[PDB]
Amino acid sequence: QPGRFGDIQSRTVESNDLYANTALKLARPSPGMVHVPYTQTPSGFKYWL
Amino acid sequence: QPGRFGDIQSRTVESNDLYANTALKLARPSPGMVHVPYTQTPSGFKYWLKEKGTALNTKAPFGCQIKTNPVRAMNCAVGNIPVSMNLPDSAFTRIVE
Amino acid sequence: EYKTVVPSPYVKCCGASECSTKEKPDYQCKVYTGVYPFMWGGAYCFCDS
Amino acid sequence: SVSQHFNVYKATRPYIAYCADCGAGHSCHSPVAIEAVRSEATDGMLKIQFSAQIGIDKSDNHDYTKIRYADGHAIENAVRSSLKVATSGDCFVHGTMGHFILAKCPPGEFLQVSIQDTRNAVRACRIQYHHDPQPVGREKFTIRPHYGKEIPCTTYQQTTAKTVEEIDMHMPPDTPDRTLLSQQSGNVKITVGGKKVKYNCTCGTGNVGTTNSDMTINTCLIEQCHVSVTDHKKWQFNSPFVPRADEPARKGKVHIPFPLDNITCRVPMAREPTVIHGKREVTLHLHPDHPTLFSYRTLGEDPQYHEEWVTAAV
Amino acid sequence: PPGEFLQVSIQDTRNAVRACRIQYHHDPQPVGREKFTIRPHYGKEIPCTTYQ
Ligand SMILES: *[C@@H]1O[C@H](CO)[C@@H](O[C@@H]2O[C@H](CO)[C@@H](O)[C@H](O)[C@H]2NC(C)=O)[C@H](O)[C@H]1NC(C)=O
Ligand SMILES: *[C@@H]1O[C@H](CO)[C@@H](O[C@@H]2O[C@H](CO)[C@@H](O)[C@H](O)[C@H]2NC(C)=O)[C@H](O)[C@H]1NC(C)=O
Repeated sequence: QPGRFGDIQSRTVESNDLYANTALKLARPSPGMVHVPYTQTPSGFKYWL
Repeated sequence: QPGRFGDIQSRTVESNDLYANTALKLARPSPGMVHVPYTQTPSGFKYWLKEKGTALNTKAPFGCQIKTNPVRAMNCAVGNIPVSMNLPDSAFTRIVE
Repeated sequence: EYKTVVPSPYVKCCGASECSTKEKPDYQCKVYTGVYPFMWGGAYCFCDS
Repeated sequence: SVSQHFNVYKATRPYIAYCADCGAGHSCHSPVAIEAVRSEATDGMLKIQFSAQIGIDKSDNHDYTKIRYADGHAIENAVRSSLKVATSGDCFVHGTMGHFILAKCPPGEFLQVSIQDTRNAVRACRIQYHHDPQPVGREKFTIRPHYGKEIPCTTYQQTTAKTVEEIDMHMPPDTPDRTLLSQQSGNVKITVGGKKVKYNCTCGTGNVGTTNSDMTINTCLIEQCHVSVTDHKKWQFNSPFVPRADEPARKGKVHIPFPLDNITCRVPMAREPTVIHGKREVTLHLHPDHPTLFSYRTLGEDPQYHEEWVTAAV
Repeated sequence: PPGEFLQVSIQDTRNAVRACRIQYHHDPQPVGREKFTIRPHYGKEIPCTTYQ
């Protein structure tokens, strides 16, 4: 679950697969502008720490 | 009263008369100095701005959206409205057809 | 919010000046005796007291 | 014209005023004394008023790289790249005009303004002023975001045109001085120095008056005479630290720059909260980046309102 | 001013910098009963101690 422990999971350190759920959302860019706005819950590992 | 809301009052923004009560007490100047000392209770308007309380915007019942200029409440869901209508004869259809 | 208007003080050497009332909001006037103002050059008036 | 905008300042002159604590915990008669600080702007751009003017040279002419200041009875000159304003760190001077500095500053308790003398000395005046701004909106950010919302908020412009508000100015008084007296055996000599001098004495009779030349009076002592400068053809700000002249009549008014104007200023959008459903309840995980205000209410007959300042994740 | 660490620095003959830094919890409280920051221009005089 996003925001808490185990938001990204991997079977081992060397594994090539990854499971991520952090509620990534994109937003429409502001007028007269070039950028990419995104909102996403902070890392759950730091919150657990 | 000094220190709270209403320390100074005026009938309108452009009025030329003003009522103030803020305890302007003067004090003797210190020896060998050129200055004027005074003790005054701080402005009540800033204090009121500091701890006004909770606004009616986040407290009004029935989901009443409050707006200003003009002061009004929108989408207030209470009660019922009676409706009286007078229809012309051209808006119906005869039984035969 | 209010503002407190204070004009430059009046000093009289070897003389006493009384001040009269005025029609202003919270007008406050006072007179003080026995003062020896100083400045960046030196004394202001002869009269000690 | 910009130079024509200074038509008024031809009639004014700097002054010397009392800093209670002017750098080293000592009282001094500084030429950069602070008078008042105004902070009506919502953005938080302080306007500071001090004795020395900026924009006039000693020859009373426009110049944007030069500051004129009072020193003794004369007007000396200094460079503008030697102006520092600071609350706790180092401040940014957005604009400056005559008797006013328009700056923006970090939080702190005291305010210091300092310039450089013509002898390469440092003159500073420092006072106490609890400055702690909070930006408009419902979040206490510190730096503008690159994606957010525009909210109306009030600021100070750099226009020097006519403004409604005004400052009173009056006629400068006599300035006592003692370095204009010398002893010659049994007589006292006073030097004009180029300025009209008023004298009062007690030795003999008829030794009072005014002069424009070097006078000598016999059988008098230094501690027995008073001399003071009297000409004062210019104007001076009415300040509670300089005595008022004999005339109790106002002499004029002068416009002040940098009016208050309504602009659009930027705030960030807070991160969306995490919603967990339930039986007639919700659970909100809140992950703030700045102190943010969180409120809620119910749309029934009697509402259960609540509001708080969330700071850490909850 | 108030802080946590104190550092003393000088320059060298070759225009190098030589500084050393120690830890010292310093927060001085002025005498009397008011926690002020800058001296006022109208107040009271209180006995107090310093270095001559
Ligand atoms: C010049 O100074 C003399 C004294 O140094 C002043 O004379 C005093 O005047 C006051 C009131 O007029 C008297 O109460 C004193 O007794 C006077 N002193 C003496 C020694 O006679 C005089 O007023 C001053 N004049 C000006 C124009 O400054
Ligand atoms: C911010 O915008 C408001 C909206 O226009 C300004 O308020 C008006 O100001 C004019 C001044 O010419 C008044 O005549 C109007 O009566 C005001 N409107 C209201 C609803 O009060 C306001 O002046 C702007 N802020 C600043 C600093 O100018």
